[PDB]
Order: sequence, then structure tokens, then C-alpha cells
Amino acid sequence: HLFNHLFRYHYPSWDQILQELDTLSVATLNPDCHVPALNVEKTLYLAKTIQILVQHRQSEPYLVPAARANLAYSLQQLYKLGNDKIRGVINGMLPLVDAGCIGFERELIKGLPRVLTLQYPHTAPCTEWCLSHFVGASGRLRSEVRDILTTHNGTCAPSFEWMASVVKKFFLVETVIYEDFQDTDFNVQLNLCFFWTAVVQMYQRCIYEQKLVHIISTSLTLLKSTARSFFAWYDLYRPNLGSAALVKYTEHLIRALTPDCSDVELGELCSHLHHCKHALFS
Repeated sequence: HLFNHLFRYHYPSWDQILQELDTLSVATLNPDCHVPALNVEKTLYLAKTIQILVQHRQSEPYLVPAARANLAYSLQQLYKLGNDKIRGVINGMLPLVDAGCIGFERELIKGLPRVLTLQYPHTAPCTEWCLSHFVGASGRLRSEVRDILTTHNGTCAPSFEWMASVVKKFFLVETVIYEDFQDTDFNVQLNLCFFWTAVVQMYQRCIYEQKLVHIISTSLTLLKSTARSFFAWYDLYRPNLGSAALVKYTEHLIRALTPDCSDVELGELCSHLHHCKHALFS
């Protein structure tokens, strides 16, 4: 479905945007306005898309803190259910995760496997790093976790509402016991710790790589090129769309768009583009 890719992925696929863009269709009275109306339809689609992406970038500084809060919670639950050598390792991780200190993600990398070994000393032996440390996880849970964390090699990254759908699968398992890892409530919290540790790494790179900034730029570049084709047609044929000043005003709004644009700007633009579309329908 349209725009559903944006709700599922905080960082969406540029190719997916291009593919949805080419599914758009318009139904005009006079077929000489079919292509101009399609360019408006595509400009409107990109305007609403960028509007969502800008809101994702507003929410981006809150992704890692939300992941840290969940990991801190599961660490506190493991602390309740733990001997003092497990509590000792947790005591070295929980303060860093809580405050977000610079080296917290690496202390999780080293500390969580040690907690796993101390709990199951006899049966204990990145996406694959996280999954290979899961204990007491069903085949369906492991497969869902992998598909969430697979970035398609930089191309995307899942939204936080999309993670919660998988988070609840960690809990709703209170029906069977693993002979090698019998402490079910320990397994749930430790698996969540490995899961959220991989989440943090995935988001931290998307932030460092400026994934959202780049896709907003390429979207804006295509928006202006698509919109220019419409105003080129308008200036050439001068049709009666209700007001020449409104068209020139709408063109000014697009020209004023910058990569640092606000969602207020784009929502305003969508409303005016919607009028040009209705006027092209006559």
C-alpha cells in the first residue's frame, strides 16, 4: 500500500519510492492535460513523502534513547533474577546504558555474553551476533528478528513502531521450556538485551551516515524537477486554473524549499498542489 513503507521504515528505500511513484495514475477530462496532471500527482506524492521524512528526522534524536530505556529496563529485570556475579557485570553496563555514555554499546557487546555464560555455564556457547546469542527463542521469533534487522545493506532501517510488533513476540512464549535453558523469564530479558543492542548499532550508523538527510535531498531534487515540468507546461499554454497568481505562488513555495525544510512548509504545499490537481480535472 502507498506510504505504508514510510510507517514501517524510519529510513525508507529510495528505489521503493521510485516504484510507488510510477504506479500513480490520473483521470482527466481533456487528454492534453493527462501528463501535466500526472506531474502534479507525482509532485504531490513527493511532497507528502518528504513531509513524513522530515518528521522522521525530527524524531531521529529520540530513537537511541528509547532503545536505551528498553535495554535498561531488561537489565534491571535481570538484576532482580541474578546472583551477585551476574549483578557485578550488570553494574558495569547499566549506568552507561542509562546515561548514554560514549562507550556504552561496546560494554554491552562484552558484558552480555558474560551474563549468558554465568547463567548457563554448561550449555552456553551485528544481526548474526545477536541471533547466535539467543537462548530459548523459537524458530518464528528468530526469523522475525532477522528480517527486522536486515538493512538490505544500507538501503533502509525499520521504524520504532515496527520493532514493538516484534518485541511482544519475545514475551508471549510462556508455554514451553527449553531443556538446556530452563529459566524462561531470564531468557526473555536477556534476549531483549541482545535485540536492543543490535537495534542501537543499526540506528547509530543510520544517524552517522546521514541516511535521512540524503534521501530528503534526492526526494527534493526530484520534486523540483517534476514540478518544473508542470510549470513549463503552464507557462506555455496558460490554462485557466482559477488564478495565475495562485500558480505563481505555488511555484514560489516549491522554489523556496530547501533540504532543511519544515513539515509546516510541505503540508502547506500539499494543500495548494491539491488545488492545481482539481483544476486540471476541470
